[PDB]
Amino acid sequence: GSGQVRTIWVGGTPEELKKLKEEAKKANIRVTFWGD
Repeated sequence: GSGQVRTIWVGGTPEELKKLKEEAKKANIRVTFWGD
């Protein structure tokens, strides 16, 4: 079921650490950043 809340599996790219952290701040959505 689609919705605002979602989850990530990024390997801690500096760009994704910027953009998706902004989405976490902007939309309260889950973020978790692996040192993959």
